[PDB]
Amino acid sequence: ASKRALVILAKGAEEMETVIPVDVMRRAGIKVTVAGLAGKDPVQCSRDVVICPDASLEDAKKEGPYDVVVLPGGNLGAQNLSESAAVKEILKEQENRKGLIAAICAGPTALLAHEIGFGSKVTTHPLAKDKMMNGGHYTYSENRVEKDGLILTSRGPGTSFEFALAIVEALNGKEVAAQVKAPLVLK
Amino acid sequence: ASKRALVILAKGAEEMETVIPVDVMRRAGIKVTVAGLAGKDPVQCSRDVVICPDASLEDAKKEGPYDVVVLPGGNLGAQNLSESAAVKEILKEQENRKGLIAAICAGPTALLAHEIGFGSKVTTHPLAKDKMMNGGHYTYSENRVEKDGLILTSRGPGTSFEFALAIVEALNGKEVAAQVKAPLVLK
Repeated sequence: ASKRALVILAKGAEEMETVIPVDVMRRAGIKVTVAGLAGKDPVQCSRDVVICPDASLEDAKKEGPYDVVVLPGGNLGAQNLSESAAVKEILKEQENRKGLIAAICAGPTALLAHEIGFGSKVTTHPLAKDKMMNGGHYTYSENRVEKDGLILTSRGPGTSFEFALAIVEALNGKEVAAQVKAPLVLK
Repeated sequence: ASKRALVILAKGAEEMETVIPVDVMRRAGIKVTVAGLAGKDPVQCSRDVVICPDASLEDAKKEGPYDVVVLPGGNLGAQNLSESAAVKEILKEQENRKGLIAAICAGPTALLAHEIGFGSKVTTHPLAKDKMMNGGHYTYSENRVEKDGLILTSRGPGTSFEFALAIVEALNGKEVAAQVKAPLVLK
């Protein structure tokens, strides 16, 4: 049976960090739902790319649970995720069921806001380190992708392919990740 | 004055190869227009990401000319570009005015269809080589980004950041490209 991913898409999300994981995960045969935080309407991303979600977050929740919940970055997008009670509930439930949570760039700071994954090793965009580290609840890493059990984090647009393939490996295994990687022409 | 880019977005385009150049070019202060080949309506990309264009191609043409015309890949998207009389006209006019044309993955095969840039060195996705090389009108390269004067080509999703930064360098210079690159966290 196919694995399933929930990608939560908020206004101000980094569109590269949204699309690269969605696309790579679909290449891996994962069933991905792009869920709009605010509803079903199109979402204006950080650099003004406009993406139409597959469903509202409200509706997508009803169709869970998911094998991974993915949080793109972009500061404003991450702040919207951090302020959402709906996201808090989704992430708490995911953590409670021992499911993977993956977050990139500023995205991990929503884990902090929602008190998710404390005691894990994490990375973030360099500029988001101090926010993420407020209180010392995580241990910081400068790895391009960090995985400490069920908390998977990464740094920026330029680590998005590595982030997405790490999610693929975690869900579908190393061989599928390698097969998906080769046609991408990564260095 | 700001440089301007036209990104032509067709059904079946590779969404990573669309969004990465749009986003990186906007980071560089280029004024980018995402133009829908088919009209103003949302565009279903190859891996089902749905992007709302800024304008129809018809309307965007009226607002030219552009410093660069960018052709994403995705086989079906590239075929739609190759079949469009509108695209033929845009690309012929761009070539006639000695403006940059940039194409990635299967995107360069639309240059072949429209008889653009013959006698240039080009690259493509490896799987698109034979299509691009039908007739021997170009010289093939395996460089991740190839630039032969005003024809700039690249290979795949995994070369999209290098492609976009090459466009930035060509329009705005090396220093701007370097400044835009650093916050991306590329390897």
